[PDB]
Order: sequence, then structure tokens, then C-alpha cells
Amino acid sequence: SLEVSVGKATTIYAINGSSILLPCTFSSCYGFENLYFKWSYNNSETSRILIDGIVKNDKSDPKVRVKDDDRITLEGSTKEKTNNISILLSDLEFSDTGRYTCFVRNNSATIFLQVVDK
Amino acid sequence: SLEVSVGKATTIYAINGSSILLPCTFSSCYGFENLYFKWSYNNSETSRILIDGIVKNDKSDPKVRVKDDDRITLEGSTKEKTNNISILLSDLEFSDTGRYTCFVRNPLNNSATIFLQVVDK
Repeated sequence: SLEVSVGKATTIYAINGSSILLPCTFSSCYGFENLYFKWSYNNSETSRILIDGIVKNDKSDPKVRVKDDDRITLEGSTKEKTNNISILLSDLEFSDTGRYTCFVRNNSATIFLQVVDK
Repeated sequence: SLEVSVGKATTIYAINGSSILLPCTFSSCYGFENLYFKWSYNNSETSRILIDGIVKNDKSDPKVRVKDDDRITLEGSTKEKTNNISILLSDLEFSDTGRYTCFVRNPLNNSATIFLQVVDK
């Protein structure tokens, strides 16, 4: 049915030492089987995988495949209207400032995360 | 096809005296004809209309119907992969801080939310 979005990208400010939710949802007009998704981190120096996973079908919650940061928790859920593959990043440091890309296969969203003191 | 979103809501910080884009896009697997949309401001006693309009079809850019703030410009466009009905709010003041809602109706309905915080810096 009729869906709305604030876009494929946004900027989030988060507090040093705290946690933050990196939001991403997806949808398909023609269903899906074993959908692959991946969260990655980019800054001007380095790039790396954070977590990836599989959404088996439109009635199964996302499941983690590999994870490269213990501070990350998958916070996904599969419901009638929304396929949620958001992640929680805990114990933030200033070095966590950067671009977070969520890639979905069988498109990409971008979170610009800025870690601040207050 | 395959779409991705950062959600139906976000928070945007903007600078006093400047401008800001309030983003919203919509999608319908069933398509649409003469889709109605409305931007409202919600941190008052009663909600204040900002601008509403119509998207005729998947090949026509959004068009303004009524507008209640001359500081607002529709920045919409209709392309193959994206139905954009964002607006630009110029000449920001601190009183512009609040909740912005973008409502869409297909002749069901849905709504996206922008929490705008105006700061001096």
C-alpha cells in the first residue's frame, strides 16, 4: 500500500559514550526470498563491514550472518508493513563518526553519524 | 522493485537565518492518480497547514494547490524511481522549531515526520 519515507539518507547526532540506532527499512512490490543485507562503515581513511545478514522471507525476522563489532546489535523485525534491518551501536567513541551504509540485495541507505560531546 | 528508507521520521538541525530542506518521498506498488499531499506544522495548540498539492500521475511533477507561508518552496519531482514531495523552508527563525508532518492520500493514507530543531550554530 501507500508508503512514505524521509529519504535514503540522513544525519544523526549521537553522544560520546552512549548508544545510537542506525535506521534502515526496505520493501518490495514482488516479495523476496533470502534477501541479503549488509551494514558497512566508511570514513576518509578506512572502510569495513559491520554486520550482514539474511531475511529469509516476508514472515521471518532478519538473522545475523557475520558480525565484526561486538558493540553492534541487530534490531531488525519483519512485519506486515515494514521490513526493519536497523542496528544499535553501543558504547560510542568519537572515532565512530563517519558514514554507515546499509546495502540490500535482491539499493543502499546512508547514515552520516556525528558523535559529539553534548 | 527494491526500495530502501531510513524511516518515516527523522530529526534535522538547522541554522537560524538560513534555509533547510524538509524531505519526503512516497511509493505505491499499486501506482497512483491525483495523489494528495499536505505539509503541516504541529508544535502549536492546533496544527498549522504549510502547503498542500497534487501529484497527477507517475509522470507529472508535484504541483502546489494552496500555500500558507511565503518562506516555503515546493522542491518536488517525479522520476522513475522516486516520487519526491520535499519542501524548502527559508529564512528560519527559532519559532520554526517543531514537528513537521507530511501527509499523503491515494484516492488509503500515510504520514512522515520531521522534527526540526533550529539552532544559532
